[PDB]
Amino acid sequence: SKALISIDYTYDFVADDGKLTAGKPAQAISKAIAQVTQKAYDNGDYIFFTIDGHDEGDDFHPETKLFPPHNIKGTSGRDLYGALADFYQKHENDKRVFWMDKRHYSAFSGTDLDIRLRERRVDTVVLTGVLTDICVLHTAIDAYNLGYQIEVVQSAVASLSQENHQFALNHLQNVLGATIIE
Amino acid sequence: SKALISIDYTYDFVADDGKLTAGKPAQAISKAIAQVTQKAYDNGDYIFFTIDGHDEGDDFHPETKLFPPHNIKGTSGRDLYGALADFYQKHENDKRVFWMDKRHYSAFSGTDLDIRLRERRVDTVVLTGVLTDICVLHTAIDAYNLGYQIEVVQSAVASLSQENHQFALNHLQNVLGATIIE
Amino acid sequence: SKALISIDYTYDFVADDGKLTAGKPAQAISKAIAQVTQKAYDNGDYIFFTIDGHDEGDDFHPETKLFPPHNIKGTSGRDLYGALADFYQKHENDKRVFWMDKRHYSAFSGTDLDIRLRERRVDTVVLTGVLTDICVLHTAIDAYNLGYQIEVVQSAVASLSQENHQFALNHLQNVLGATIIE
Amino acid sequence: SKALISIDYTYDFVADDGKLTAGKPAQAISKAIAQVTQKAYDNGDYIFFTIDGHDEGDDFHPETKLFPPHNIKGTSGRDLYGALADFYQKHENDKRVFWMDKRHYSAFSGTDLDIRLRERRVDTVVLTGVLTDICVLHTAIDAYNLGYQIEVVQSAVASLSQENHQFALNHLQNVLGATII
Ligand SMILES: [Zn+2]
Ligand SMILES: [Zn+2]
Ligand SMILES: [Zn+2]
Ligand SMILES: [Zn+2]
Repeated sequence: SKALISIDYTYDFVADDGKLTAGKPAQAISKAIAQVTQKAYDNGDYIFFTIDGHDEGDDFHPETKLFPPHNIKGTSGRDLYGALADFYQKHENDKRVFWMDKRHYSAFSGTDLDIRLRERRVDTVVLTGVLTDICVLHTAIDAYNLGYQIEVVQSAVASLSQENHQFALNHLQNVLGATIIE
Repeated sequence: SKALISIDYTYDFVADDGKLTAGKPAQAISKAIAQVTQKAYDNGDYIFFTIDGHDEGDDFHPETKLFPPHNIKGTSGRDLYGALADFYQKHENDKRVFWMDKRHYSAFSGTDLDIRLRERRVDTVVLTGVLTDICVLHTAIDAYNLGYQIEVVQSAVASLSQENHQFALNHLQNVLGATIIE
Repeated sequence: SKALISIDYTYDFVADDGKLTAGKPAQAISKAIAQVTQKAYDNGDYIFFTIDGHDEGDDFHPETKLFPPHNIKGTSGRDLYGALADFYQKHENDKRVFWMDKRHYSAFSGTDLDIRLRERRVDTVVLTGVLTDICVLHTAIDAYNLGYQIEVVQSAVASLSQENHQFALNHLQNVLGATIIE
Repeated sequence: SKALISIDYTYDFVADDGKLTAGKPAQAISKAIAQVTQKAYDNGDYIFFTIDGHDEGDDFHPETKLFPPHNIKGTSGRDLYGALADFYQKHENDKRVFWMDKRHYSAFSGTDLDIRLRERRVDTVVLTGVLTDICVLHTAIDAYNLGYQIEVVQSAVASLSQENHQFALNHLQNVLGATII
């Protein structure tokens, strides 16, 4: 059917003292992203938490030259932010809810996301999380190239700047043919 | 060695009468993209022309909902614009120069670009062509996910608007770690 | 949606004078492979001819060291063998019939086969052609990893090595879970 | 730059009591596979343990119709067999030693193996583990399609029969251009 992808909504990307935080704009979607995730689950959708994870002793990651350390495996920075954490805790062992560690921006890159979606004959991915113009955008581009229909929940994605958030939404709708949802 | 990728610099994307033309901004790079391509070749680089091609009777293409017909196989719209066309004519049988038809925005999607690059142990791709924020950007994202170093020649890429061009260059540099060459 | 994959059933792989011919065992399937292809087409299936296309000099292709030149681009060696040639000629412009050049053994590698199948929401591939233990096997393994259901038409696949043919059929059924249609 | 791939050498695939065991033929390479892994690591190679792992009750897995439950995550069935287990324990935290869960036969499918190899500019993979004609073979075919040179250590891979072991070795050498070591 459909799969909701919950991209990088962690303490380090959202919290005031997060190591790579997008801050207020990211915090602003905390209630919405939790609500839409529960709704998707209620609707029978599959839910995939696709979460940046960096190993401590890893000097071969391109990001190391680009950003300070963040989302370190084994640390609290990788905790989900807001009520979304309660959803995951409550449904940790549900067959329809998945946690996938990732190391690139796209949720598809180096993961088994496409495999799990194909097993379930999912034709549509619904994207939520941060940042609209980076991990959301890269995930959508890979989804497009893999032939998925794409929906993006506008009230449940966010970027550092409104300008970049807007560029990303326009690209998603007008280049990738995604449906932007409330 | 390096490979220069020449992305979609065709009549339909560049020329005044092109079916999906980016117009003056695309035309403005015509001399530079030809020069940089010849230089790369003189310097020992492989050259890959990666060009949008639509089969006439193809209603399963995702772009059908978005754009009017363009770059139709067998038509003059797929002709290379400017002096670039003479470079290709002269090297049509050169084992170091390639023409690859593509159907998605990224030059890697559904093509054998990665295979040809890996055969040659290419570690760096040099991106040129149009549009900076779409086919160039998608190609760069795939390249990043595939572990290539990325250079982008600022004078030999163009977008529909300066704003989009700038979003893309910033993303290439700050998100993908690409070297912007001026 | 179903798709029938017609793998390398060409003069060089089948004919008495073919450059890498499997010989009588491959010729033995000529009527069957034509009939099953026509039937699949009559049933509404998509038909994909996935055909080795090589360059003589190519020291960058690992395969060049392993086998004599075969299926060279521009040569009669790439002609389809038997009545399959008439089928292709008659449907050369049919939206449901495709010709795809390939350079590796698998029909998926470096091609846009997965993309075309996903556009059509194909869930099952029907494999025919040669050789059972090389191109058919590699194509099947890729199809399995990409989440396709797989059928193999026993009367329409062949190898030179009958030992290897049986190994392949056993592997297809017992490892990949393919349906061997007999 | 070389990487040794250690494919599926677990209790469930190897031990007498393993849930999907290949039994004696797999047990036979226990000393050789541990030894060669240690040597590769000594030569400066990267070491990747690529290990079948099934989520409990996962009915969407294609193997569900093919094989009995095996290599269940969180169970002792996924323990490495023989001295190889001591290697992993001792080198768990070593930057050059990796553990990757996989669900298809190939070590590349749905994993980040290609990404990690590319980061390190590895051009050659050295294949060990079981079974020669299934997980080893599929990994090799993926490696070939991804442009890697391939070596296969004959004394540290094994199949259910010599016939299949030999089919796979011949395929690796003659079809994929692998070097048999
Ligand atoms: Zn990160
Ligand atoms: Zn187009
Ligand atoms: Zn061939
Ligand atoms: Zn298994």
